[PDB]
Amino acid sequence: ATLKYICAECSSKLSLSRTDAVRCKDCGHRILLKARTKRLVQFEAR
Amino acid sequence: MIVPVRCFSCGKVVGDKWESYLNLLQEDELDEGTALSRLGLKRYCCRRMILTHVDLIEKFLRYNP
Amino acid sequence: MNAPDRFELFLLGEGESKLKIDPDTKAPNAVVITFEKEDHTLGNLIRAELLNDRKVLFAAYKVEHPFFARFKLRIQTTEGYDPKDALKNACNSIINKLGALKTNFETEWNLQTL
Amino acid sequence: EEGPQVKIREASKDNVDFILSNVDLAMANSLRRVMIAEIPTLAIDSVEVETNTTVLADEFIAHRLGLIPLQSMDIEQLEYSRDCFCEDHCDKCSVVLTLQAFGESESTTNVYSKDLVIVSNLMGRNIGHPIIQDKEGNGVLICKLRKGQELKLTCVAKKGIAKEHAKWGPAAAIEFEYDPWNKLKHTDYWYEQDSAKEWPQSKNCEYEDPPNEGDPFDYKAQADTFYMNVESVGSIPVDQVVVRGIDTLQKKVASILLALTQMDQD
Amino acid sequence: NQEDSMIMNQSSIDRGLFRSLFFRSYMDQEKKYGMSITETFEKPQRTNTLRMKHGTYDKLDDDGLIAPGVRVSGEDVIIGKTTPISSKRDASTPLRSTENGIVDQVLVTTNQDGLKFVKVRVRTTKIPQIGDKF
Ligand SMILES: [Zn+2]
Ligand SMILES: [Zn+2]
Ligand SMILES: [Zn+2]
Repeated sequence: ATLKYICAECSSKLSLSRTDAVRCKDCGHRILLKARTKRLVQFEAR
Repeated sequence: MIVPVRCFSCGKVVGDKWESYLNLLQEDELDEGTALSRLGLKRYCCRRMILTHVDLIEKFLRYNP
Repeated sequence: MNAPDRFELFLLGEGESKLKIDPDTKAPNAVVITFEKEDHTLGNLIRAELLNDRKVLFAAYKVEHPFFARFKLRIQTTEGYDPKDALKNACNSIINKLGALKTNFETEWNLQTL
Repeated sequence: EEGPQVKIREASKDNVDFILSNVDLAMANSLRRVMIAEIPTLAIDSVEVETNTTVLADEFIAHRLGLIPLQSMDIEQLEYSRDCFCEDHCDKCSVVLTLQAFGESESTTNVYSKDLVIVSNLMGRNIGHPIIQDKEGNGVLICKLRKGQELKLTCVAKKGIAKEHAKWGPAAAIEFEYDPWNKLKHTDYWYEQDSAKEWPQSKNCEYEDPPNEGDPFDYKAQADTFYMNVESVGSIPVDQVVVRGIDTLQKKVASILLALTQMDQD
Repeated sequence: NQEDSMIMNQSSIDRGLFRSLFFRSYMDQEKKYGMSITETFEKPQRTNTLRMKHGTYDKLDDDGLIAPGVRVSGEDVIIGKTTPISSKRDASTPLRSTENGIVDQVLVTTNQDGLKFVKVRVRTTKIPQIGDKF
């Protein structure tokens, strides 16, 4: 459970905190995403 | 990108007809005008929906994540 | 953004009657019915049926502006006849005509084998 | 039989060709209008998205889900949530649909209207079934997924009319014609040399007598006899588009009679 | 449809005619002002933070960002930032007041010299309205 940030390329989840090192575990690439809110979003189908 | 469900002008479901149209062309070699008509798309509003579609989704799928 | 809610077309407003019957000043035995949350669908239908009534002297409807679903219908009848009654009869005639139309379609449909 | 009369020409699951005689054009039209706009249908109205790894936007998908036709046979025994007494929705007023899809296949994984599942209690009424007219039995293609592409969402379908949204439109195009020979002089034919040669003859010309030039203009003549074709989308069967259309317009008129009735009290 | 105006089939518009996606991207840096002064990504507290935006800060997680998926609206705070000077002033980024939508994606990065900076994408669907040009 919980995936604070995701990786841009390899798509491996990261879950890191403040001052942990902005990088991925295996691949180098400092890109990294955010992963959707667990507060489910509802839309009108119009 | 991705076949429209329902023709904009009259709202005849056109969502089901996509693969069927693409099939009547490769597998049946049939010309576009007959395939559309086979699929019962008679009004030009409905015809334009399929005939002029660009299924960009298929390119979009080519990217990994 | 400045777009009104779609139900505003059919759903009556807070304290807003379907009908508002106001009397015409300019002409004797003439009235003006404002139909809220209604369109041509009903207006032109009623107007055309009142035209069939012999005792009806004047009948016309107008949708004053398209942003609003309402129409004013003006009814003028011969002296002694009431325009509300004229509207009542035309309304009834329409229903009875539609009743037969349904019955006739139903009978004809049941005969089909497809 | 009585007043206006019908004479069906052709029938199917999807089309009704007929002739409406002994009617006012105003009535023929008012019915035509109602069929397009005021007949109630069930259609997806709220889409809660749990997961979407697709190439498409949450709302892009959401929009499509509304345009997917749902079984609205027993639509009449379902309440409009607005009129219903709950907090948001319930069984008495809605149909809950579920959609979970995933790219297990190396090949492109497709998401169809068939992949929708009813989760709400139907009260044993013909409602909310995604309409499948598709030969292969798939229905509407909602989405395409690749590998780790997941789509997990929930749909709340509600009773509504085409006036609110065109998704609740049970009818496709409604064909409507009268006087295939312009006997009524209701159109002035634009031409270059001959209007008869230049303008194509209607199908319905066969169902009416040609005017015969050696006759004066019938001014007294009025418009009765209407050649129509009602096309269904699926939600309601073709016949019921006509019947429910006749009934809606009838109910619509009754409301006026009733309104006048309540006004008489004061 | 007089003088270069046109009528649209509202029925067709519902069916998806001329709709479009819209993505705006908001950016923000965590700047370093010399030996001591450093901006911070966080959810500002209204007691120790000056000149707060009247907009709401509730949609911010404690890292000072909205998680992607939350629906936003006018004047709401996408990115929380403070520029400590002394306790600290509010340097936050609010969504444009004339717009709204749902957050599409939010990415955190460092640049050429390693300043933490964050990009936020916001998605709306624009459905053909009245003054809309074609
Ligand atoms: Zn990586
Ligand atoms: Zn069409
Ligand atoms: Zn309910």
